Amino acid sequence: KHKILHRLLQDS
Amino acid sequence: ENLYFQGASLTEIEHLVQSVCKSYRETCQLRLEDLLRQRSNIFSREEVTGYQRKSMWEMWERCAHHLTEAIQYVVEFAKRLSGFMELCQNDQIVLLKAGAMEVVLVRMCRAYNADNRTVFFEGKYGGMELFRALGCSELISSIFDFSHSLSALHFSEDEIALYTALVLINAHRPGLQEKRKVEQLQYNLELAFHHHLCKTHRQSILAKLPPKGKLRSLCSQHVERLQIFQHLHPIVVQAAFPPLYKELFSGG
Ligand SMILES: Nc1csc(N2CCCCC2)n1
Repeated sequence: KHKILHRLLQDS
Repeated sequence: ENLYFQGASLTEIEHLVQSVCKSYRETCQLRLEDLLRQRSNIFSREEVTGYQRKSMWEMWERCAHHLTEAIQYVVEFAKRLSGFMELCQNDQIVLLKAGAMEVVLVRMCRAYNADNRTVFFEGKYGGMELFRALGCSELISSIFDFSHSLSALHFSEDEIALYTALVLINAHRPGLQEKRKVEQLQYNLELAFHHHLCKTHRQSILAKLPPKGKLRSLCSQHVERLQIFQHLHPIVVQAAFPPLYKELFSGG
């Protein structure tokens, strides 16, 4: 199972 | 928290119009001019055969990777979108999981040439025969027919910008915690979009736009054909498919 969306949304 | 979560004035609606058209321009992946400046660089019969000769798993990998890259710009558009970042993380994920593919399918009509029925794929323009090795002919003709329909509307970048914000900001997505907060943002973007169509004398395309069931059917067909490929090549998905793609279309 993966969770890359949480990272993309946080990464600024 | 955010202005667009309450009733906005005509002035505020005007700033939302420029905000959305701005956020879109910064995240469009390819400029419209670059895409129109290639309509003549078509794949040769030899190159088309080359794609057709590729295995099913290789064709799926190439396509999943291209889908993932296009989705990544859609995530950026979402982040730069007015009000999206003021929503909770649950709702941000809900909206992106349901809306990302639908945005890519809309954005895609720019990369499609209605004159020769070709799409800009890997550097050149090729017809739907290029994707014959995928083994999902109904899905490919459905995605081409949809882009052919949107191409007939003669969208401006601003219109694509405004409409793609609406496709994403959908208060009817199952699993939304702050449903009323998404309802107000959707209303303000509907106002923003309809204001521009009014101001540009383009309100006639409103009746010519596709139903929300059409974007759903295409997304569901994609998940269906992915489940079929996954059953045939489980390791290819597990080992060679991008994690963002798996997260959006296989739930991990
Ligand atoms: N994963 C997946 C399934 S269909 C697809 N497309 C087909 C149209 C061109 C880009 C890639 N990707």
